This record gives sequence, C-alpha cells and structure tokens, in this order.
Amino acid sequence: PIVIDAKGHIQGRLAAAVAKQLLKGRKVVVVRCEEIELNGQHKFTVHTYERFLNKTTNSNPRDGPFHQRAPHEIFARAVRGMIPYKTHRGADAFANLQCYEGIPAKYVSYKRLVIPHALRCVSIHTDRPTTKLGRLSTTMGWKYGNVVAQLEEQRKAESAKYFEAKKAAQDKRAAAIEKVNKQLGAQAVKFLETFQ
Amino acid sequence: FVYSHIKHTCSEDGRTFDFNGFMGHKEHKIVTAPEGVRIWSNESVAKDEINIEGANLEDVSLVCGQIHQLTKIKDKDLRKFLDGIYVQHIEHLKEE
Amino acid sequence: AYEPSLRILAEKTNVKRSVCRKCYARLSERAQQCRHKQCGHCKSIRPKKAGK
Amino acid sequence: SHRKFNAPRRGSLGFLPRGRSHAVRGRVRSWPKDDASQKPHLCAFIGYKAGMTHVLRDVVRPNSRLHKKEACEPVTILETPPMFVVGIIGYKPTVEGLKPVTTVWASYVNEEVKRNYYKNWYQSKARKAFSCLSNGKAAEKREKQLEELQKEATVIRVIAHTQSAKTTTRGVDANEQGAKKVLKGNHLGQKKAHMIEIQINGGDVAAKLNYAKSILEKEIKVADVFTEGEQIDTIGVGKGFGWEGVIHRYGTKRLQKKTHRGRRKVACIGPWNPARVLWSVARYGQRGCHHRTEMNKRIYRIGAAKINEGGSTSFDLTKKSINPMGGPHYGLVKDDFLMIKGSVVGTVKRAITLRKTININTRRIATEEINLKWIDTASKFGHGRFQTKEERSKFLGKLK
RNA sequence: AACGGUAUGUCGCGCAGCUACGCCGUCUGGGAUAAUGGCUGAAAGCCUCUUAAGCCAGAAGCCCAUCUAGAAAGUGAUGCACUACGAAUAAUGGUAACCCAAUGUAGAAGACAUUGUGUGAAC
RNA sequence: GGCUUGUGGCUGCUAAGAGAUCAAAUCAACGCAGCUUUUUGAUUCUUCGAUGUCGGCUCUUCCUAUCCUAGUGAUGUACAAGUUGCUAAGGGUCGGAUUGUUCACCCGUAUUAGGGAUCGUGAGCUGGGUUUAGACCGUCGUGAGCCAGGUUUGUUUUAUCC
RNA sequence: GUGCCGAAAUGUACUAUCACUGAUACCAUAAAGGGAGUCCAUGUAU
Repeated sequence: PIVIDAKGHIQGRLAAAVAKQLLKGRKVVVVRCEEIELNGQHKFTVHTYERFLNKTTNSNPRDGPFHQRAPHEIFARAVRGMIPYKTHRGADAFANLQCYEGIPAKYVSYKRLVIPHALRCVSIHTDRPTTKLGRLSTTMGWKYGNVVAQLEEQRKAESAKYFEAKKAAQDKRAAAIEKVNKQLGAQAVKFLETFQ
Repeated sequence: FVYSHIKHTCSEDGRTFDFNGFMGHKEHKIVTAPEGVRIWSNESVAKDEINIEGANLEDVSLVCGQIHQLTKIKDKDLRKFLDGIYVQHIEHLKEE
Repeated sequence: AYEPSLRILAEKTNVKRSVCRKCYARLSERAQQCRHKQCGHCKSIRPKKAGK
Repeated sequence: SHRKFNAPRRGSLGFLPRGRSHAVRGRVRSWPKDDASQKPHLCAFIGYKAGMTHVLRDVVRPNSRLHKKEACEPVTILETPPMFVVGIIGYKPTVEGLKPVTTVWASYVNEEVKRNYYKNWYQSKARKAFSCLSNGKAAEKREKQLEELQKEATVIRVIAHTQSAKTTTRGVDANEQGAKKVLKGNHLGQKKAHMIEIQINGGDVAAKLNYAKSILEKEIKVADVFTEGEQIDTIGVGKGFGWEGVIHRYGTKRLQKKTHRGRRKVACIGPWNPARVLWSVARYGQRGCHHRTEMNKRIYRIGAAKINEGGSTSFDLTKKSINPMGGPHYGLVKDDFLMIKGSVVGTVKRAITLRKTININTRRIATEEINLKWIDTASKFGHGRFQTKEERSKFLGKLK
C-alpha cells in the first residue's frame, strides 16, 4: 500500500502514473489532493470547470453527471477516465485508489513517495502561471477548504516534534558509529565506505 | 474637490474617509484604506481639500485612484459636468 | 462660474483624451493602439470631440 | 416566438419534489451564524398551533396613509409549554462535515423521553432504556466527556424535550400521596415527547459549557428566548390534502369545455424530441404535507397562564381570557403563548419549531410600534355575537 | 292532524369542511468573473489599465449564503440487543418489531403519526 | 429530415460622398469577402404491406443575431427625449375588433424583440381551412366532365403492454 | 502508431507557441481584411 504526497504535482500527469500502476495490481493511496496544481491562470481554470457544470441531462438533472467540487473527487474523476472502469478488472482496480485532502491520522506514519516526472517544475516551463486544486475548488464552492488549512497547521507542528527527536537519535548514532570504526580496523573501514 | 454651485462635505479621523452631497445626492460613499496610510484634512488652511500620505506608493496612490472612481457621474456628459476629486500634486511629505 | 485654473485638472481626464473608432473606448491623448483584444488592437484612433 | 405567446412558468421549481414529509415537527436546516462574544443565548423553541383570531391594532407609520388609524390584522396563537433540557452534544469540524463528539446526559431521565426509544410501550415489560442509573459508570463518565468537549468540539448544541406533564387517574381526587400518578397527553394525544437539539450561539465554546451545563436538568420558558417585537422564522409541516389533479396542484389553465376525455389536465406533456417527459412538467401527485420555513413573522405579545388577564389589553379595564368562548379542534391554552402576526404553517395541533431569523431587516415595519387596542374572543362556530360569557347574562339575563 | 314517503322537489337560511372574490411572508451579504474603468510601471531615459509581471474597482449573469429533497454518499453519536520533517524549483431461551384494536395530526392500497388500564372508546 | 444557398435574412472589408464647415457621431454608393437554415427554390438519398398534413387552444424547455430590466463606452451628449457600440438570456414581453389564417392592420394599456425543438404539441383537444361521395353559380368543353375560380351540408377509433 | 484508456520510447537532437486556445490525408468547414503580441528578418539613413 503506497502513499503519495501529491503536493507539487500536476493532475493529469499523476493520474496517468497512478492509473497505470492500479492496473498492474497494486494498492495506492494519494494524500494532499488539494495541493495538486493544474496548468493555467485562475481565470482559465475556472472557465474550464464552468463548462463542465453546464453538462447536465435535460430530461432530469438527477440522472445527470455529478459535479464533484471537493479536490479529492475531482482527482478521482480524472483517474476514472484513464481506467476501463465499467469492466470487472477496472472496477476492482478503481476500488483500490484513495484520495485525501490533508494527510489523515491513519497515514501519517507511512513513508511518502513522490513520482518525479509528474512534478510541475519538470513538465511546465518557468514563467507560466499555475493554480492549486484547493484554490479552484473553493471558488467552485467547496466549503471545506478553510477547514483543511487549520488541520494542516496542527499536524505540521506535531510533525516538527518528531524530527527534533529523530535528530537526537541519529546524532548519537553517528557518535556511536565513530567508535566502532576503530574496533574493526583502518582497512575494514575502507571496504565498507569505498568498496575495495 | 473640484465643484461648482453643489458643495462637498467630508469626514475623517485617520484611516477612513466619507462623502455627502456630491453633485447633490444625500447618499454616503465610504472608502477604507490599508494600514499605514493616513488620510486627513483641515479646512482652515487647505480649504475644500484632502491630504493623503504614507510610505508605500502602491498603497497610497491606490486610494487616490479609488477615491476618484466613486465620483463618476452616469447618463450625463462629463465634458460639461466636470465634478469630483482630482489629483493636484504628487509631492513628498518632508523634503530634506 | 467654474474657476479658470481648475478646468485644467478636470479637462485633462474627461475632455483631452483619444478614442477608437471601432471599440469607441477611452485612451490617453497620445496613443497609437487600442488596448482591447476584440477588434484586434485596432490601430485607428481619433481625438474626443468638442461639443458645446 | 415559437411558444406563440409569453406567460410565466406555472409553479415553483425550487420546492420539488412535491411529496410528503414524515417529520412530525419542523426540522431546522441551518442555525444563524454566531456573532461570537456576547452571551450564548438559546435560539429555537417548540410551540403547538392552538388556533387563530384577529386583532385591532392602532398603527403609527410616518409618511403613509394609515398614520394614526386602526387596522384589523389576523393573528395565529401558538401554545408553548416550558420545555426541559436533558442532554448536551458537541460537533467537531472535519473535511467531510460536522461530526459529533459524544452526547452527555443528565443524572436521571423522565419517562417521557423513554417513550421515544420504543414503538410499543404498552407491550414492554422490562422497559429498560437509559439504564445510566448505575452509580459507578455514570458519575465518572460525564466528567471525562465534558473534558473532551472543551478539547475538540467547536459547536455545542443542547438536547431538550417537551413537558407532557403529570396527573391523577379518573375519580381519585388529586393532590394526595397514596394516589398513583401517570402521564397526561397533549391536546393531540401524545405522551411521547418531541426531542430536539438547539444550537447555543454564545462565543468561546468554553463559555458555552458554563451556560449549557447551568441550564441542564432545568426547564426553559419562552420569555428568556424570544422577546416582543422579534422577527421569528416558523418551521413546520403544512396541511395534508392527499392526491391532486394537475389543475389545482400547479394552478394551470384548464382546457376547453368541448374536450373529449375531459378538461382537468395539461394537454402537452412535451415535444417529440427530446423523446422523454421532463422533470419540469406539471403532473398528478401529492398535495400539502410539505415541510416549509417562512420568514419574518412578528410576535405581538407573549403570554402567561387565575387572574386570566392575558386576553385583555391595556384599555377597557375588563379582563378577558385569550381562548375564544367555547374553546375548535384544539384546547383551552393554559400555558405561555405567542400572538404571531398572520399565518403559520400547518394545521391546528401541529408542533411548530420556532427559530430566530438568520439576517436582519432594515425595513421600518421590522422595528414598528406594536400597540393593540382590542382582541377578538368570540366563538368560531360559526358566527360569534358575544365576546364573553359575562356579556351574555347582561344581554339576555332571563332564559329557561 | 301529528310525523313521514314519492316527484333522486322546490324555495329560505345555514355551522363544519374545503375554497377563492379573502388574508400573511418573499429577508439578505459574500466570492471569483464578462464588458469596462483605474493605480503603480517597464518594453520605448518620454509615454501607456498590462498590448508585460503585480494590485484595485467591477453585472438582474455564474458560484456560495438562504430554502426543497437527502446515506444503496449503503455514514455517524446515543439508548437498549447478541516503517514519518518541512519547504521551495531564477532554490535550501429473552428482548424487539409487526399483525390486531381504535384514533387523526393523513390516506387510493401501502405508508406516516398517536394511544392501547388511560376519559382511550361508547354513551 | 438531409446535402445546396441562387432567392430571403444578417454581418464584415473599402470609402465617393451625404452630414452647415469636416469621409469614419450617424448613414453609405459602385465594388469585394462571409455567415445563417427562422423564407422559397433546386435535388430525389430515406418513407407508397401509410411516420395522421394548416391554424388556434394548453404546457415545457432551449438559442441570442438584446426591445425592456442589470452594468458600461461613444455623440452633431447642456437638460430631457434620442441615435449608436460592448458584456449579459436570471426575469418580463400583453387585452381586443374583422379574417380559417400564419402574416397583416387598426382601438387600448406599464415603457416594449425575434426564433428552434418532425414548419414542438390530433391514442391531449378543436375541425374554421385544405382534400372524397350531395348541391348551386361563373368561365371552358358538342358531351361525359374540368377549374390554387367562388359558396353551402359533410364519421377525427384504441393504452390494460415496455 | 508508442502519457493513461491501448500493445509500443512522456526517446535522442533542433527550432517556434499563451490563446475560455490548438491538436495528423480522403474528413467532416471558415474567407476578404486588420495587430509596437512574440520569433526570424530586407533595404536605407544616421
């Protein structure tokens, strides 16, 4: 079960990577779905979504395509396009996905991978505007955008206290490893570091 | 305040500014500045005049533009009815 | 009566401007192009007229 | 144009689906935003719709045609017995929504509240619900939970229920200790209480848990929630009419008299394409029994109920009770009441939940002088000649 | 005669119920935009709303606030019941329900609501 | 219905002048280039073991090439009333006289746009018109008979299936 | 044909592009006419 810090990423680039490795048969959480960032100015990104809102079934709206405004189900929809989701293999694969706005209390402990070719540095040029998913959703009416920021602050304080302890462990580990290098030998230290 | 014949009343303490009776209408138009940019008037020496000053030129000159756009008249020719709050000088606070 | 000196402030903004003849849009008195994208930044501009 | 003529739409599109609500009382959608600061001050309160009169107000509007003139105005009268606080809830804010952080309960619980958790009370031998009486679990547990509400929960709401009240059986003479006691029902019938929950709009959260714990296991009255001159939203279910035709439900124009297969219908359901009936089209179905709010209902006067001086106003110096002589479909009204201006949603006997209005009027009718000259207490079956019984003997003293 | 039948009797008035030709409510502020108007400011030692970065003002329109429906969004609270920093990217059995019996707050049938030793029903 | 757009409707580019003076406030020739399927043609691909054909009545939704309402710019914009450009389709867009009418045209009002959905809508209606068999008039034909020439009387079925 | 649906390089090397926009013959439409948008550029003068 992978977890993906999806801050910094592009929506379609991540979704193309994620949707492929779902079909290979692997469970995959992503987290921080709101800090995924699309190409375009804020004007341009909103006008794309306002076209998507028009698309309703005329006889009745209830059977119409649903317009999910939360970032965690905007991203889930972009992945659903790239999987054959109507088949049994696609519906099994799509069930293995997970998106969360703000990394929740379950997945704080897990080691978080960052798939490098979907980062907005590598794929967009410099001097071209980009917007977040959270910024867009709030504009499109998501009402919990404000709440998520509050939660991040509480978490990132507690994540800082982990690292100040983890420094103190690894510093005295290096001072312990300073002693053990003399016990093995001069030439044994070369074989570990350099490889002879 | 550039006017003819109907006279313009003002009210201010420091950070804010108010309208009454511009071009004859009773409605009050109010402008709120940012922090660290002082609006003030004094009708003895200045007489029918307002003073804006502050450190940052972006925030100061925003307010002078923002005050100007409240006074725009509609469905009447601005060439004849020229009336509002127009910027006279753009000087320094204390030149040393 | 208006005050003679205080016309020159007001007539700078209102009267002394240039105007497009497709947009009809207001511009500075020395200006070559039309700012708006519609009409393709048309380059034809007159002064604003002097009615009395 | 293609329609061939222009005429507004028949019926509102925002109050769909036009079907039954199974709520017994007015379910409140959204409470007013907390000002923050100030005092918590409860908001909502239940009252039963007792009936309706009219009243002769004397009007004071500057710059209108009714300046210093009398004005007849209809008035509904909701009976409001003073309701009893029991529980207290928190609600944590999450990314999904507001989610609860446990309800604390009071020391004991009245058996009106126990009725809610059975459909068959009369069968039940054990009747074991809310067995929080055990001493070890309950006392220790609350102070744990009341600590957790300070920690997490931003919004706090107070569970509260209506007093059905107590009495003595039939021909045992009452006010005596050997007599067995039992729940009297409402003017409807019911002994089972209407439990609600009421948001407290007082700032600090912590401050609220002083107020909402002070109010706990104590009855609330109406006089310390609403005040005379308040604009109030009345929330309730309306008046059931069963199935209905297309003409009466949506208010359409009926067809020519010459129509084969009758004229009580809309003629064109729709066009050829799209090949389908639309949600927008008028159609045969349920009418009434719809849950509704209505805004900006003034309360003219607040009641209390041997003097029975409540019905009468400052003038006249004759005391008249509020109930019209002869009492229809309700009861007397020996409780706190509210003379609400105009209509209120639902039939007689219905539980209306009142609520403070979400945002404020600036209209001058909102901040008017109330001054009632005189009120009707004539009977409603059907034409009423005498306001009071006292008038009767004087008017026609000798009978048979 | 009284009190009735029949002509689905005719006329007069008529509670209740429904109903309009009657009566009450329709409050109210955001956010991002479309046109467009401005500020600072280069390109172009001048000048320009940006035709460049950045900032402001901005529609009965769009999205929120309000109001209607609502967990096969197969959810939740309460009662009973059986393996790890963060930031940028021109950076660091016994209960219970239902039947049944009324009632109406309601109803085509289902359902919903309330009560079932109590003035609940009938008088 | 489709393809096509001559014809109908709508819009550009250019200016030769009207506009007192002054081409471009507003009109716009002689020309040239487009868009539209709300007119009518052209065609014969589909339907002749049958998609019920005109108008009105009743109800819905959609388009904008905006008349009004919201916001803005120009002017031969002093005021008012106007002419005109841009963004906007949430709301509003009507009572009657004659006519089968669509359209037209008058009287009257709260100032006042035009369209689409099998020329929306007949197991929803109506049947005035169109288009049978009765009958009359007029021209034409020796005659039987004919006539986008006129007039009058003339049957509008079924849902219980998905 | 080679981001994912979808089998196969988001391949290597080299030039352009910001636009509610563009995207692979027949093919499923767009013209005359404009633009100190940007890149490349011809001839002259200072």
